[PDB]
Amino acid sequence: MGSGTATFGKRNSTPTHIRCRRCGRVSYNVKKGYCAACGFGRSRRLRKYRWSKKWKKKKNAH
Amino acid sequence: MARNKPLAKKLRLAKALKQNRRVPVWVIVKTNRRVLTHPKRRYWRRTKLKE
Amino acid sequence: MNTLKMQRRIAAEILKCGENRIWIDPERIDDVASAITREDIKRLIKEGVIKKKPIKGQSRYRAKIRHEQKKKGRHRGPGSRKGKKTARMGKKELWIKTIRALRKELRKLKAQKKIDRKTYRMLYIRAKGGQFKNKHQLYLFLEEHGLLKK
Amino acid sequence: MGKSLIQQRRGKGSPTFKSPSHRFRGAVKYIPLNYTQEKTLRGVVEEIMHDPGRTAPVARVKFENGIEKLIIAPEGLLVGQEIYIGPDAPIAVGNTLPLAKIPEGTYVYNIEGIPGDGGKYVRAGGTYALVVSREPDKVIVQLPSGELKAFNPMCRATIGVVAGGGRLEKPLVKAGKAYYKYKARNKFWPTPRGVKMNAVNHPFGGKEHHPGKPTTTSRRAPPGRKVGHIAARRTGRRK
Amino acid sequence: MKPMYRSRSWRRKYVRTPGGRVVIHFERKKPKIAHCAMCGRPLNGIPRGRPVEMRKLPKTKKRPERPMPHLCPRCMRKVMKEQIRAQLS
RNA sequence: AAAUAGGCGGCCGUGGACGAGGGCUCGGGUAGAAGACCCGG
RNA sequence: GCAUGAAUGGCGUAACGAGGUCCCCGCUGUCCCCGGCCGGGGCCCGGCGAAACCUCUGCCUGGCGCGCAUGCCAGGGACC
RNA sequence: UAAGGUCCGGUGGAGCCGCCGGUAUCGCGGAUCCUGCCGGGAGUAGCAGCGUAGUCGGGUGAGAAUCCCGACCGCCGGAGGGGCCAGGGUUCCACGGCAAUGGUCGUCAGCCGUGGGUUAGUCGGUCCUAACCCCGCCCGUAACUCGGCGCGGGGGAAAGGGAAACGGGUUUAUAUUCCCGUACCGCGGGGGUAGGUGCGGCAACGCAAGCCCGGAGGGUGACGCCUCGGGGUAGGCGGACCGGCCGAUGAGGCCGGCUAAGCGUAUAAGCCCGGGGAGUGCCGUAAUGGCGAGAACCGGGUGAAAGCGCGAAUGGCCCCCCCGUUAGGGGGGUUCCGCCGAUCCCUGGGGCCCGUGAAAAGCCCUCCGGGAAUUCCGAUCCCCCGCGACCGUACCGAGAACCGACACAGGUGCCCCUGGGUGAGAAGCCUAAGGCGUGUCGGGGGAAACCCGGCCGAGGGAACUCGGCAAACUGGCCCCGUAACUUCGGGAGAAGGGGUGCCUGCGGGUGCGUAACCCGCAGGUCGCAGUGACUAGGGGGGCCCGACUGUUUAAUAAAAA
RNA sequence: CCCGAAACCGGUCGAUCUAGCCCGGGGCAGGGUGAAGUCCCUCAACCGAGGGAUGGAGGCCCGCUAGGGGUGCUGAUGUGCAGUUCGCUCCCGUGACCCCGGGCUAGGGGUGAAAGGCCAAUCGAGGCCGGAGAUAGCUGGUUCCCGCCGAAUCAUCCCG
RNA sequence: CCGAUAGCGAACUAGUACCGUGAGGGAAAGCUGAAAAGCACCCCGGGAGGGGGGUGAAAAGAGCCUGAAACCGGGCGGCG
RNA sequence: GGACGCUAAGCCGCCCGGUGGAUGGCUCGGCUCGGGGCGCCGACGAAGGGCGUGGCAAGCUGCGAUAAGCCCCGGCGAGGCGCAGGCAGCCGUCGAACCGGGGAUUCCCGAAUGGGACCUCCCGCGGCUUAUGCCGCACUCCG
Repeated sequence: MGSGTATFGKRNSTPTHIRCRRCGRVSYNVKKGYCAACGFGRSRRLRKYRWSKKWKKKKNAH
Repeated sequence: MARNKPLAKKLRLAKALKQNRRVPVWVIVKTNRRVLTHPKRRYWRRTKLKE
Repeated sequence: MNTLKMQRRIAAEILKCGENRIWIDPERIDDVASAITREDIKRLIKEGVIKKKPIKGQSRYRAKIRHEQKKKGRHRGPGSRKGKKTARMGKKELWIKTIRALRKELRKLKAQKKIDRKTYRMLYIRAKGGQFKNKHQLYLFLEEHGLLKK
Repeated sequence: MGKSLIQQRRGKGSPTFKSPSHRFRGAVKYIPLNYTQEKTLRGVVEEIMHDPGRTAPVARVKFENGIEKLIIAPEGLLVGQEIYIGPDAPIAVGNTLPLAKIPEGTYVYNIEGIPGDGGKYVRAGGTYALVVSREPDKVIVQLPSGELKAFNPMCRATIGVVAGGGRLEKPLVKAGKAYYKYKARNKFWPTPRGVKMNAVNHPFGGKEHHPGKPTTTSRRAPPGRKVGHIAARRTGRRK
Repeated sequence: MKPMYRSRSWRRKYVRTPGGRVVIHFERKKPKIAHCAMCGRPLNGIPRGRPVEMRKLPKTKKRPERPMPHLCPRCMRKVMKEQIRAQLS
């Protein structure tokens, strides 16, 4: 679409995800059951990647 | 309501409440020159705030 | 801090009145400033320092005069009104009145025994079709038929 | 080039092209838990109901095993009818028996495809099959199409016609009322014409009027090229 | 409140207080019928009111004397008429 | 302000002495966007 | 018919239209031909305070020149 | 020549060179270069435009046009106001401040600082199931945090369903909760009694409401649309009375006069029951219509709100007269009579249909009744003892607390749809209740030119212009009258004509006894003008296209698509 | 030597923007017109004819009700009040209507009453990171002095 | 080998502040003096600011070692 | 007529004060290399994360409601109480601070595992005891 979108919707209001407790990010999806910052509610592993994208952020965060 | 604050979230909010205080006097004497007040002071109109 | 807009707001809930109506003697603003309690405010109400003007309506005199005309069928007209058909009372609303009495009339005439069993059928079937307007009109139509005396 | 088309979306399970299955309450089986044979089973017409999902009349039948299941309603049905199943059922309207016991020349519906599955053919409202010919080898039945199919006489079927008709296809009148039918079913509607949909969306058309390729398409062509007249043997009706 | 929508269990009437302030108040269920479901007549005699309230309100307005209260008296006049017909023959 | 910067008449001088013209002031405009202009005091 | 034509629908059509085109009547400062009034500004004052962009200059006329110049060249005007 | 070096004087107050041989993240004028700092523009524009608010005394203070108090005047007025859903998170409240923040201003404040405020068996969340989702097991895939089937289990509604609570008081800030009154849910005990393992009435049916583990079954929970009529009362307004206030004239107005949730006793048209038996077949509604599976006509029974009492002479309003500088208080009286009109709330018919209209928790009955088995049993009937594992409650909810970086005129749901006049309106305008003057800069100037909204213009009547674009005009309402064409519906409010104020006397209609209303008529009569303001369509035909209603390039294109 | 653009491919993240579908709910003052059905009255032996009532339909009309859309002025604004605003005007306002909350559909895929429109200020194929310092015959730029010699802008081939 | 507009993004409460639905993206901020002796007491100032006086050096008096240029004010010398 | 008789505003250079943060010296940090070590741990409930905790605590650091800590041993041993050089106050020289090994407690969340869940909460067994205290248990192998 077309620039000028920010007066139309009172959005963000009520989320579409919530505060995790495996990482505390605001991505534990209440309409599924999946964490998209580290995996939880569908998973017993943390995400395992050699990108690094996550692994690096996490180490610095830790 | 506002909906809604579970038991742990009142604790978090409470941590957040503490930070919005200026640094007390006794610290600055103890350091012996000086510690500036330093941004963790909270507003309520201007504060939108990821979790 | 030297509000005093709050002091008024409290006196006003106790008096169960609006804030804008509470009157403070300008000479005794100093006495209301020192009072920081409801119990202090309640004393000041008794002393007259802090007072109530009660809530006020508006006058209906001029409405009473138009209404007096309007009840007599005067001060009206088709140049006096912007309402449409329903203001007049539309075709149902009138008819719902007329039939509901008309049936009571026929019933009255049966217990008076001014109509035999033979008349009744005709009167009922006639009543349904909107012949009458009403009290006068039933009286004329029956009299005419001359079955008021059978 | 182009993307998946309108039929290709349907198969995916897409929700615009998926039937509702919770305002639906249909299906008919004659209880194949006790096979085609065995008289053990009778029921009572409990009700004549509307089935919301087939938008058709249906009959509720209450079995003596104590099980409630639908059987597709006959014409002339009236509550308190007895339906019987087994070969020991009398030949009567709304009674169900195997083909062999059924004489030729009589209107029939709800015939089994493969013996013991409660019908796989003729389950439509107001539509009925006619028993033309009968042989103990194979029993030939005349379908709603007009095509004579051979069936094994161990298959169950019921005597009568199916109720209603003129009520499963009657004039749509206007767009509002037409719309109400497509919620009762699942068909993609309103749908525009391909001819002025782009050559990205649809193989035919451009922006202007003009086709792009001819309508009748090869049968051995891949998916995503079944547009126009699909598997046609001839086209049109005038020179 | 949580709903203010007008509803079938949140329909509301204005009520006076003692002081004559008048506050709006919430209602829940208002009388519903109880049906025979074996004839077009409801079962005569049986209270209307909310169905769970009926535990702790007469279970005896709910049993006029007769073995099954869930068959209407006219509907039971039929039902005897069969069992005895069956029995005579 | 025509640098050929003109003419005539009158008035004037002569942080730390004295002080002619002139404005600001006031009351109004024939005047007037600010200012100016003009007149009375 | 430069270069129409039957469902890559033709012809026509009541009713309908913030659709395109044209004509009339009424009406009217749109115009001949302009003026006055009303409110917010303008202008002035106190306080509050940016931006675009920024080699430099009081120019004009011709000629020249990458052929469309303040500055070269020859004229002309010039108190700030 | 130079790249570059050296010396002196001031500053500075601890490190620093030369020479030779090595080494490279080694020398800047430009990159619409990157970064920091700073000037011009300027003290200009902006702090005016939208429905446009302050002004005079007085208080405080270092300082007052915009802080507060008093008076006066506005704006908003079914909605720039009140309560809430989302969100925010302390913005709430209190006290002290003005460097910072508020489009100016500041002693003020949501800014700065520091304390303090949200207290729940009976409200809701939790719970139920819905659309629908996820997990384990099987299996697949080389494999997976991937994938769905077939089984098994869980989850899933802060606007659906649900066993169940109101009123008063108090606080600076809190309350359906704390406190006070009254009421009450569910389970577990006890003490009685219906229970003679239920008593009565010809009957419909009445209940101090059926002993009984188990499993089964059967009803109710439980659902789309739109008319018309029946009923309920919060509640809208006049008269009279009692106080209070306002008051040229002493008149008329305004204002307070109140009864909750919980219960008891009474509801009543549907719906059952008897009598009777439907005579040209009768009777009715607003209507469609009912009837031998029961008419006309007579009685009963039975299931909405309502009334009254309990609740409660309290309690709660409204004033008046005494104490009292004052703390802290005392005493009274009024607390009423009507009639009449609706939002809403519940109850009957009726039309509608190829959408024909979720489930469960929960209840109630019934079949069987284990056992105890009449020394029986039980407690839905009472009264009595004990309890409610858990989370929330502050404030705003918006032309400054949401969200748009922002105090950005934006733009987002519900309820207030019972305020008066007005009128067909949940309409306009005016005026209230209620809210605000932070729709956050002011003061001045014959105030010129010119611009943005906006008013009036003679004579002419589109000459202007692509084009009457833009504006003008009709106008509200009631009657009369209406053409071409036509799918007979429509075209149609075609076109075009006429009336409309106010006062005084009557009639019809509804009612009830002249109270409360609605709709017409006649006479008198003023102005330039009676929809006088506000509100408020110019009309007609021909041609082309697409039948229509709908939809499209959110944000140049709303169309012949 | 340094910088500078449009991209391609792999794996991730997004339907709080917006499209459509499902599920449970909400909202629409007031009026006109008056269908079908049905009755009555008059007139006619009947056939019917006329009037009146009753009844309320329509993807109907009117409307500052609430709400939705957004046509013209090519106005005001256009370093804005505003990264889409203001006023007036216009269309719709019981409907193929609007609207809330839950859930569902994801990248050569969806969704689309069909504009190549839309899918979180990005769509003729989304964003993120990795490959990666991609490649250029193409633009810009590349820093201290001095001394000596001092040009060619012609010729052949080449998807040049 | 580099040295605080460099070397890790980060020498100093740093992957912190902060932004974004999320994935993910991401800064700046080093130095008193030997010892704090970090300014008693006094005049003025509404004044907590600043100024006068007393402060070993204060031109070390509070992100205070050193203290460049652009730039601003006044003045001097020349021009006008 | 020429003369400095008064030439304002302003232009240019320099000077003085301010602004500014460049510059030099300074560096408890990076960066690279060489050598050695570390070389696994966890349902016997890990790592990671959250929220509290100090006299005053805003962050960091350390700990777990035994909360900038507790105990034991050996070693060094005469002042300490983290970053932080304030006051109050606290403890040791009759053995602290500190270092090494070992132990106690080690909240909630998290593989997290009984279930659900915005980092919280509720429960069904069995041991246990005054007892709810308190201890063990209910995902998947092998006996």
